[PDB]
Amino acid sequence: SRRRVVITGMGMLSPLGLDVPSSWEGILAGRSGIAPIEHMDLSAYSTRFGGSVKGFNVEEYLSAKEARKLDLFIQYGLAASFQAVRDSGLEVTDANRERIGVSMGSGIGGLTNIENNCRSLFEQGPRRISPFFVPGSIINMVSGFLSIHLGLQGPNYALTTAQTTGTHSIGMAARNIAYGEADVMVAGGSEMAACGLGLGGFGAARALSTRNDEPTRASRPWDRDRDGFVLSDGSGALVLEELEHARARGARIYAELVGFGMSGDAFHMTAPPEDGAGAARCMKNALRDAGLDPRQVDYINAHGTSTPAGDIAEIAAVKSVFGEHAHALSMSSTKSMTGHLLGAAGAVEAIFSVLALRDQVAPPTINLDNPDEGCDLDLVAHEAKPRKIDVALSNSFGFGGTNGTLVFRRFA
Amino acid sequence: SRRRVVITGMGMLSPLGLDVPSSWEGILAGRSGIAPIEHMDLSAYSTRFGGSVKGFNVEEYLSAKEARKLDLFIQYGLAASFQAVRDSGLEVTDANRERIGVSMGSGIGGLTNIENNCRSLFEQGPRRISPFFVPGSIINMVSGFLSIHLGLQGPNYALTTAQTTGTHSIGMAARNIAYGEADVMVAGGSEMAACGLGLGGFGAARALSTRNDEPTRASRPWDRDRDGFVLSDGSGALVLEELEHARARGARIYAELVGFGMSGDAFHMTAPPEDGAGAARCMKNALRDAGLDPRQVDYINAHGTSTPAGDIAEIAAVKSVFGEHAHALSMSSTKSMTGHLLGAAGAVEAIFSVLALRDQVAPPTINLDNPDEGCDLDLVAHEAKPRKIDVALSNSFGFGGTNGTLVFRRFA
Ligand SMILES: C[C@H](N)C(=O)Nc1cc(C(F)(F)F)n[nH]1
Repeated sequence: SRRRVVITGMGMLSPLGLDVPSSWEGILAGRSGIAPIEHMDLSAYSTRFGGSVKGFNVEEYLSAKEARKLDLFIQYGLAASFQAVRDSGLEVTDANRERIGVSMGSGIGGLTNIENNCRSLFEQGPRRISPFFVPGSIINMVSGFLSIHLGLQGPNYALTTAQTTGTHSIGMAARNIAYGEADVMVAGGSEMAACGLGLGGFGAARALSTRNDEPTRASRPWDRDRDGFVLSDGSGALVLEELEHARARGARIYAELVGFGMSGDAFHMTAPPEDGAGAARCMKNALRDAGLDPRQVDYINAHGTSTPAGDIAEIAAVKSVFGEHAHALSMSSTKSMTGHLLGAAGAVEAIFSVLALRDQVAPPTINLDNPDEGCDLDLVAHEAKPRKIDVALSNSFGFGGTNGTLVFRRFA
Repeated sequence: SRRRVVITGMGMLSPLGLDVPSSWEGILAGRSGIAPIEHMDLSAYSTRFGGSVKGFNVEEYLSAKEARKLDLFIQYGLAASFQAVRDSGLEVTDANRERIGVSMGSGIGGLTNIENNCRSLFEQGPRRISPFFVPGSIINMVSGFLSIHLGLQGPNYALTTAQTTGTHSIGMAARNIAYGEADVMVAGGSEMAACGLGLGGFGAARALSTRNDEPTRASRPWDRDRDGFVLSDGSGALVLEELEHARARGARIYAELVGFGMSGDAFHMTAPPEDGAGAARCMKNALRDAGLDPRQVDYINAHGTSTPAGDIAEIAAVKSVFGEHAHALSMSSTKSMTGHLLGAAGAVEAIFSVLALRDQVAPPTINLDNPDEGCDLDLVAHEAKPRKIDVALSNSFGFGGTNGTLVFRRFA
């Protein structure tokens, strides 16, 4: 048998806000966090906008000196992680520190730092590279710095599954607890890829929306005029906790994590199969893992990236899995508002799925002005929809055909 | 309930050879794979040598058309993966492809490609960034491309835990199989960090040996004249398989994976604690996972990086875990010959540990002329030691205080 896993703490930086409740208030108001990117010359670039974190103050978390050692994606991951641990109320002690671990990941990691050190190297040679270049840029340093700061001695690792990272991180941390390898895990992801290399790299693949004139309308999942994803920054962290451990200390429980699915498309490096066969297998695996019938699902937080092929693949996958129930559930893309946080997408979207359960409301897909051919599901166009939600899924489908699905259920 | 996991296939690129047998022949012969680096001009750098893969032919494995899109760390990881799958004898079918996954990780990933594209961006503009920059550089694309080429539809992910990556990848892939999430996993790691930013960044930390005038003697684990690690390139991959699945198809079984441990030091971003407390916690976790008496351990493939603090921490940890038995087991660092393959170190060293079991021989720690204060175990100085090996342990320790231990034993 397996132990039950609940969510007792959440933390976030997003284009909508510097914490969970501010972000969530924006989500339910249909607000966009997308704007032209500042303090960066994007003249030569085909995309000049994205989802930036606005007004982040790292000195609320770290000394200026410890912050100078760390790439922005690590700063953002630590901010979300500290928020989540605070929100959980957990007290770390010599009696439990070997049972508390971390799995905070990233899709792309320390591009900003790599960029800034390339500048030093090309202009002046290697002797100007920062001594902290390597430890301050590598993806496992959110887990690393968090464990050092809070004295966590439990499983310490980091996933990097591109746009699926935050979903896999949470799911695998839930397995650690379910199978008795930990009692508490801090899990999620962070990303800051708004650099020449990120906007330039995705731009060279022509993967991004180029709707420079109306950035807030760029991210329009399932709309017939969508023209690719919107690049966004931030972080999400959850405190996962074994149920008896949470009840023993009187934790506030937001929701239960009942299912995790993984699959590989084995199809293409960047594009999903048109029928979303891999996304369907992954959702079916997550529902089997939860012991739930597709008919019990009420709300899906889609991957919903605003790419032509990805959005239509998800509709096909949901129709395949859910059959006569596919129209009864609500499915929305919060990427319509936040843009695509890449490795942090699944982390912030797990939090939005948990809050959909808490508040009994489906967040909107904004900009869904003209649903495309066959996009005839309840996609919660334009405005939040209060409804019964007992079971919420969150899907991530990333480069390499790597899929993840989380299943959350109301706890009582 | 938890299933047993065996090793049925192995694959490798190392500084000693373009496959497993050639690498292992070098290991048992005490041969060094370390030499001045030829692929770039390092005259401005404090370290100008390392463990390169010599004469790698990507067209043994991939079309030159596909190879051109991929960073060397991806090409190396695919080469080792393909070798391991071929060595396993496994045939991928519609009946089993959903039950076969992949977890190939990296510590740093596509730093050469990112550097080269940063040079394009800075010198020429964003329009000269490769369209393949993201899928050809990000760490999950070994798992991704391997799944696409072989049709693996099982769990598809990647770890990035710095110098612990290969050990974590193999251990977690074993748990996937143990817990029923997959019947087969291809797991390991790959690394090619020998670019300006890699050698420059580890050089800026003063972490690397600077023995430029005698590179084969630079890597000298536990030697009083050691002065840091040697940077090395390559890949290890193993096919892990559920025992009854292997038995049912008449697989050749090299060894059984009986134990996996993780722990966090929670001490320092880069420095190991002198007392090796986290490494000891990790080994004890792994031995308890394997249901072993510590006296059963015959051979330890150490992390053995040739750093002052790391090498002595490992002696302290082994003495703390094994007590008087610390004097009966054999422990060696194959990094004395291969150098430090970073995220691939744990993968090649797991293969060396399995071959120690197959051949009943402890590989040497070459260059151990003058063991340092307290370094008074059997460290297999200079020459391979034939001996009884029923149980072999492979340790890895990384930045962020992240520790992993694998326990292998003979299978009859
Ligand atoms: C004393 C040390 N500077 C520290 O920050 N402790 C700390 C932070 C947190 C939380 F909840 F934010 F994660 N708990 N405990």
